[PDB]
Amino acid sequence: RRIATPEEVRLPLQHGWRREVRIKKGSHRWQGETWYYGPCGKRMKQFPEVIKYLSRNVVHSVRREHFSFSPRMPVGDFFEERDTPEGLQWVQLSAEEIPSRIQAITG
Amino acid sequence: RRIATPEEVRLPLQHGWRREVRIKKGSHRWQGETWYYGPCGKRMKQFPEVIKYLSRNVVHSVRREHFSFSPRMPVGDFFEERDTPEGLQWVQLSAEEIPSRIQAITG
DNA sequence: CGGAATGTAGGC
DNA sequence: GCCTACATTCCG
Repeated sequence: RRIATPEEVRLPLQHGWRREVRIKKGSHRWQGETWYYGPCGKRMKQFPEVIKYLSRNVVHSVRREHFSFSPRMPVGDFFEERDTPEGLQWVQLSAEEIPSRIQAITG
Repeated sequence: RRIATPEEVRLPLQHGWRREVRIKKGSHRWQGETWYYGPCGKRMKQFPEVIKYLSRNVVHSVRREHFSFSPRMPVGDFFEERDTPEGLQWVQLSAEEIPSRIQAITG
């Protein structure tokens, strides 16, 4: 029932999980969404999918409080949808671009 | 054509792609399969799917010559399915573990 | 909430 | 072409 630290949200990355934050133009504004990949490669987009995955897989070091769906938590790889006359390209952000995208979707 | 070098296979990884090798036991032996994730998040497991992906986006730094589906090419993250009394369980391999696993899927 | 029903995409 | 495996919708 209390705030998760960056250290804790980095922990599943040391146990075969991946976290991604993806930032697209929505109906009205710029918004971010968080994806997790389980060690098996399963893509999960919602916290109840993670709790369901944890309940049907061997309970090691990784537990429910290690997970955040916040696109404003700087843990994992960041991508954004950049539209140009050549078309919709997705591009991965450098570590240096990330804090300004997070500011842009704070609020 | 010509077999791609580690360096060429690492190129798309600087332009928002991910490469994974995933090993498990089949009928008689252990086998590897290569996955790629495009910068949009799309999972592709076959060479002609990457060709279809590349022709649907703008042709820049990334071309067909940079893609290998060979699970013996030590580029990207490696994982294996281990059968245990608690169930099938995927684990990410350390750099130190990868060579034994590639030797085991040659053949 | 935890599973069954139905839809879809890519594999063969 | 159908089949298999995953994603989404539906249900009490």
